[PDB]
Amino acid sequence: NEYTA
Amino acid sequence: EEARALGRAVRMLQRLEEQCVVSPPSLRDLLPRTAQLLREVAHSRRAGGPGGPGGSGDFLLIYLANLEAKSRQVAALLSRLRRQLAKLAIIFSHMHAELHALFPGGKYCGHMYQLTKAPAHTFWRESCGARCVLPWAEFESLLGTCHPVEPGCTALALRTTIDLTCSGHVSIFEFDVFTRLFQPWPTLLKNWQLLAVNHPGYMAFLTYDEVQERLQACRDKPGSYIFRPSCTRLGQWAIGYVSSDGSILQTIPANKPLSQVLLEGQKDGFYLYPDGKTHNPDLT
Ligand SMILES: [Ca+2]
Repeated sequence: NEYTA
Repeated sequence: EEARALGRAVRMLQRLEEQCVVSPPSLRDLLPRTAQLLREVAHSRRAGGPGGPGGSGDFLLIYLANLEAKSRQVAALLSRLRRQLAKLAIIFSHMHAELHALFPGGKYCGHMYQLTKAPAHTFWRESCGARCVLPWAEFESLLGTCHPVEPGCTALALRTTIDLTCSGHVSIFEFDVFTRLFQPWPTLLKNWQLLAVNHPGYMAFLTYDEVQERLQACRDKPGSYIFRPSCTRLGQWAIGYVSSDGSILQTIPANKPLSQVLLEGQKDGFYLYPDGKTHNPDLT
C-alpha cells in the first residue's frame, strides 16, 4: 500500500 | 494432541486457499503463508522453551483453536461480505504476524522475545516471567498492578484494542504492538482512552482501502483525517488525511507518541477535522 512522507 | 492440531489447522487453511479462488491484508496471500509456517512449527516440535502455563505448547493449543474458529468463519462466508472478509483478513494478518514473531522458522522464541518499548518490556518480564501468552482475565489483573482499567465497557474496549487475533488471550507480541501504539508507558491507559475511546478520528480494524473509501465522504473538506493501526507495520499508526487539493493520502509517522504527532499536524494545519467532524479534541 502507498504511504507517503 | 499438538501434532493432530497442527495437521488439522494446515488442512483447514488448504481448504480455504482452494475456496479463495487484493492489496494488504489479503487472505489469498496470508492463507498459504500461514500454512507454510505451521508446517515449520510441526517439524520443529517433533525434535521448546520454559514449560508450563503460557509457554510454547499452551500458546499453540490456544492459537490453533482460534485459527480454526476464524477459518470456519471465512468458510461460512464464501458489501456486508466485503467488510466481513476485510475484518477477517486483518485478523489473519495478525495471526500470521504473531506466529512469525514467536515461532520464526518454526522455532519458538517467546521466552526470549523483547518488546520495542523498554518500560513495557520490563513490565512483561517482571509480571509474566518467561511466558509468551496470558488469558485476558489474568492479563487485566497483572496490567492492573501498574495501569488499572475500569471494569465494564472500558475494560472491554481495552480488550478489543489489545487482542489483535481476537483470541481472548494476550501474547507478548500483542502487548508489544499495544504499548508501541499507545506510548509513552507512564500514561499508557490515559493515552489509550484519549486516542481510542474519546477521539473521533480513531478507527479500529480498518484496512488501507477502507480508510481510502471512508475519507472520500470528506474529500471536499481538506484537513479531515482518521488514524488507525497500520496492518503491514504492526505497532505503528497510519494517518489518512484529505490534502489541500482533495486527494486522500496516508502516512506512517515518526516513532513518537501519537499525541505529539496529532498536536503537530493540527498546528501545521493538516489534521484539523477528525473523521471530518467540526470539533478537534484537545490533547494537552
Ligand atoms: Ca490474542
